[PDB]
Amino acid sequence: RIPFLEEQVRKIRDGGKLLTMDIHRLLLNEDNRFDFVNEIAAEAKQYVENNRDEYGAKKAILHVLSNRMNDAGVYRAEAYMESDPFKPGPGYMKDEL
Amino acid sequence: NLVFHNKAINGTAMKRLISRLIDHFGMAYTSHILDQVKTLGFQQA
Amino acid sequence: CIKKGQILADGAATVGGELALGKNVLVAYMPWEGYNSEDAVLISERLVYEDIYTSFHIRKYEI
Repeated sequence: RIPFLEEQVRKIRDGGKLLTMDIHRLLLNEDNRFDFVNEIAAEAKQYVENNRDEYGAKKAILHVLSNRMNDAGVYRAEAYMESDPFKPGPGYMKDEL
Repeated sequence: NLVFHNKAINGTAMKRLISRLIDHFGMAYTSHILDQVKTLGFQQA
Repeated sequence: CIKKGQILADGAATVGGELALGKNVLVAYMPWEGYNSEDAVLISERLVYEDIYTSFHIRKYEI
């Protein structure tokens, strides 16, 4: 265990590289990536048709990927959506350089 | 398990190292490795 | 007194009778945190709040 690897893992989780890692892990279990893309698209279409009002700020495709990751034993936030606890107040948005 | 280099690193050496990292760890780890290398390079420059 | 040929007034982009299409600013040649990659310049706010490179542009609309 390296002692000074807290901020790196924190930034990896916050930025969204978890999505890339999960995509690579889910493509390492598929022969043809095009059929995987079509399957994910169909599942996201079913999710959208089931609950329209649920989405709009939460992505159905990210929700499908998070469900597939959670069903594989790896804990992932629902649709990879996280909120900033250190937000100053309403109407204040962070500036990502 | 990575080698330790005590020689000058150049563009061809960097391309070789990136190809070997893509072969060993895959593109997923290589992306983060390349980002960290870019950050360190800019800092030292 | 002014002879036949001397300069009475100075037009735009001209000061003292010589062509002046720019400004003289302090410059350093070094890499800074990637902001200079390829060709790119990192400039200070002094050029902004002192109107060093301010310009006026006039566009016409007619019907």
